[PDB]
Amino acid sequence: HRRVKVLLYGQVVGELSQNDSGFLFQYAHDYHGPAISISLPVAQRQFPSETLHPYFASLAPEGWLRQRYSQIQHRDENDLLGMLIDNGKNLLGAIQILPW
Amino acid sequence: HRRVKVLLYGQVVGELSQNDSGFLFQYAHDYHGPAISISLPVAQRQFPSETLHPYFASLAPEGWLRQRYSQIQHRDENDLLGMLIDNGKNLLGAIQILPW
Amino acid sequence: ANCRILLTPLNERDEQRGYSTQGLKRLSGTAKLNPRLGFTRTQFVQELPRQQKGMSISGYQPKLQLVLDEGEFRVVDHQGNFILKPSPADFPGLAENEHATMTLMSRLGFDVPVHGLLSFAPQSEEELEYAFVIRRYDRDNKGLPVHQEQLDGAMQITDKYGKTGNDNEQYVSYETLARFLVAHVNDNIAFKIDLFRRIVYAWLLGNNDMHLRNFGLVYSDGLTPALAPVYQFVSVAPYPEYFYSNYLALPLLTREEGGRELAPGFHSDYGEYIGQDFLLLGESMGLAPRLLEKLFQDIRKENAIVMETYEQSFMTQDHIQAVLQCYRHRLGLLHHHH
Amino acid sequence: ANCRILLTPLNERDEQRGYSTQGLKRLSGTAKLNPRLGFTRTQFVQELPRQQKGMSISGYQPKLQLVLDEGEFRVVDHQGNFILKPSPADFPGLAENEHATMTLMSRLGFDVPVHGLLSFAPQSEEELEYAFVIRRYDRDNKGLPVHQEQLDGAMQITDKYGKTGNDNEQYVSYETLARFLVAHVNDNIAFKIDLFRRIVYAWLLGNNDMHLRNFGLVYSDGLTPALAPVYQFVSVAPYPEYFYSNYLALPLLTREEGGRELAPGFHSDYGEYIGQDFLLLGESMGLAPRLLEKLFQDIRKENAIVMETYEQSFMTQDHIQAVLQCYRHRLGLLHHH
Amino acid sequence: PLLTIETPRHLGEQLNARRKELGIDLYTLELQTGISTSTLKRLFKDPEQVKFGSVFAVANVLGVKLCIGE
Amino acid sequence: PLLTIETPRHLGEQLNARRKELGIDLYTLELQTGISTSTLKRLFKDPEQVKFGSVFAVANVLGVKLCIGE
Repeated sequence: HRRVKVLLYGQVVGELSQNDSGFLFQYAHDYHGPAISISLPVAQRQFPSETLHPYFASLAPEGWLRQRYSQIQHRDENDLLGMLIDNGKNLLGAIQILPW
Repeated sequence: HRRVKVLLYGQVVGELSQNDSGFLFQYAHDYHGPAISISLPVAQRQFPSETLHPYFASLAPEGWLRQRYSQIQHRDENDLLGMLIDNGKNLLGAIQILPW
Repeated sequence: ANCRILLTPLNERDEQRGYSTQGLKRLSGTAKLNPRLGFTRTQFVQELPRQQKGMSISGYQPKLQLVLDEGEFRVVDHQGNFILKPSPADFPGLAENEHATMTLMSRLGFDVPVHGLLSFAPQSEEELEYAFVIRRYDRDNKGLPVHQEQLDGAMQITDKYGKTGNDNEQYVSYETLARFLVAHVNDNIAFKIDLFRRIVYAWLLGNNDMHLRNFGLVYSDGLTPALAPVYQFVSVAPYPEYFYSNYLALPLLTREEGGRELAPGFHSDYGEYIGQDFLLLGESMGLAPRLLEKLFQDIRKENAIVMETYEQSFMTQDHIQAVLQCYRHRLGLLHHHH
Repeated sequence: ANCRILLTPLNERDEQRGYSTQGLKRLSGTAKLNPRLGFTRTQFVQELPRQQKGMSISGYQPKLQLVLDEGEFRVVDHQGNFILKPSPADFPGLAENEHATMTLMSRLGFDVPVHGLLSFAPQSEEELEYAFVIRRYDRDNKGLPVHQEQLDGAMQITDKYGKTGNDNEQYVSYETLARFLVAHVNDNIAFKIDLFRRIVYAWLLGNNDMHLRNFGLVYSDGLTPALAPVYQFVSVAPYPEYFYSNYLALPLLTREEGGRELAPGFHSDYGEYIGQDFLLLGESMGLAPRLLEKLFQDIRKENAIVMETYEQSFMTQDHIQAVLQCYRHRLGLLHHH
Repeated sequence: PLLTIETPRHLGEQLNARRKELGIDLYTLELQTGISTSTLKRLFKDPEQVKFGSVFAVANVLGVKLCIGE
Repeated sequence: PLLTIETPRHLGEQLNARRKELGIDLYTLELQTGISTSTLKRLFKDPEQVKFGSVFAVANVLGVKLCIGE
């Protein structure tokens, strides 16, 4: 469905993938830096889930900011939960969501 | 007047050479394991000295075992790194002295 | 009279400007900041339709991203250093509400980002409109990104209120939130006391919207995370339809998770949270009883600050009065303990 | 009637064999071990001519490398698991001396490798010749090499005795050596007592050749080193010239290095090392005075074991008579603080 | 991130420094832990004569972990 | 090889375990450290009421190092 790069402090730490059964977040086997979230420890490396990992869902903005973005950009309200790619560069902290 | 190799636990640690002015012991740049002696820390890596390093000098035998080699072969102690090679496979510990 | 940044009384010099130099310094770091923005509200804030109702009042609040160019505030669309919060169209004076509450939290010794009131450029000789501005905490002195993360994602909770089933019930509590926090930050008594006072003051001041995304983790000291500063503290007391929805955003005690059980204060004749309920909260975080007795006494003696800060704030007098019965009523309930 | 491995009495079932089943088990790990070697002395020990005259007794001892092939010993030329030390030609009965001493050390509780006396196959109906065998300590359970080092190399000292100056004086001492050891092994009290007792017992038993090459560091449990087991422990009392050469191999106290100062006992009427000299050694190691008193009391109680082990050993008597003379003398000196 | 305690005094100065960097005063520690303020002052000077349980209690309140090695 | 002390009883249990693997009896510890045997049996089960200096002394005479982390 979709495949996107995940990067922390400007350097890519892993990749977020989406297929038919669900999503898969993956740390690059050569990354041994800090974990992007305490929900996603670096030691586990691979992260499967049918629904979007609660960390990634929570980086999307809501409220007035979700309304102004969705009145002009028609994304699939739920099936495409990757509204993060459109907002990837305006995320809180040191994390960026960038297309391949 | 040889360039002889040292072997600890079966893996090359470095090599001991004899030049014109003196001797030089070289922990291989990729070695980050235990040191073959507390007189020879891994951190220093390079070890030049006028005389035979006190470690290797003590690795050579001295009693009835040395007089055996001094009876058949008898180089009159002219090759200081070159008496260890006569028993390089008869040393105490996990250390071996092997040419090239 | 009072400073639009610090709420402290202005001197003759700074009276006409409306801002003290000591407050302009706290906000910008320079004494010649211009807090009179060079753009109108309708210039950047689009008038969005009211989507449904009965949500959180913050779900209607616009947010603008600001940067400090010299002593001038400038609107950017990418990562900035400030967040500007106008009053929502349906809730006039909300920006003055956050400023009063946030200034109070700062005066009570909590970790609060620098903040204040700025004025929109007018259209034609009308009432000056003010908005809330605040420095982002995910920035350092050099303005370099510091990593952070909100609590709902950390605890892997898919809703900020913990309504994670179709009961509509809440399934995560402030007791459970604190237990999760000490598991991943450093459990010094200083951290626990600050956290316990954050929850008590959210209740005291009428902040029934301290949900899981108004908590944050900052990754400054390498691997060790720390609790983020206080942000998004507003008093809901002036707005009754929202104020009687909940006493707090989340259940207080883990025994109430999902509605299985009631807090002792609800079984008492007072019918709401009382002093006993917050003892059981702190007594679950490891705070010794003699310390909790002292912590309650310090909250009583801080009532002079709470009265003073709100009464001298820039809110409507009807709004200030609403907040001060909420505070005075609930502060009394702190006595019903043991 | 005494065991050629343990020096304990044999039990009728073992008397004719000459080796107890307990001892054969302890040495080999199997109870079906053949302590009667299948080769003669001259088959593998080739005596070299002249040797020297000023060498220490250890320098004349031959060393054969042995391995255990199906309960039978076989001489290998490189890397064995056992070492066979026959008596040197000029010092008959030395193997029985080392066996007697190292058995005593083991009985006193020191860490000693398993050892014993093996006999060579006869040549022509002569009395059987017995030699000293000992298990190598630089091997683990599966016979895999374990790293070790001698102290002369670790301390970067160029001479076994520390004769490293522009004169004939010694510049390393037992005090200085013990301070080096605690700097590089685990500083626990149990180690400090053992090392202190090794030094006191080398003096008591007449081992005046415990030099820096007779101390070892074993790198077993990770990077942290441990003191190597007791080895090369022979009593020099039967040989008067070698014995009257030195009281010990090294000076006892650091103040003695370079001949700069004398040990307190040298100024006394006894003119040798006495108890107060060994107290000062222990003090420098960090041993409490109350402890050293008890440590000395234990050593007095152990003369029963010292008399017994040597008396039931296989040394020549006039040699046993010599050791007990030196021992009783120096054990008497321990009382003088 | 590990510091070897050389002396009992070394531990007291490390804890007292940690306490001051967190902003905790002696009266807060007395209420949380129950060790008197006069004994807390001795703890941060030289805890050689303080009950080990009191030293361990204070270290937990300050977020300090206590480990042993060899 | 690092082990975080959970309770004072934990430290007492480890030190007594260390003591036995070294073959050291209590009387030797009393002679070396000056701590009475009764106080040593106390320390090795629960050192909660034992002076910190004695626990630190017994750890050193046994070759145990004390560390602190955060």
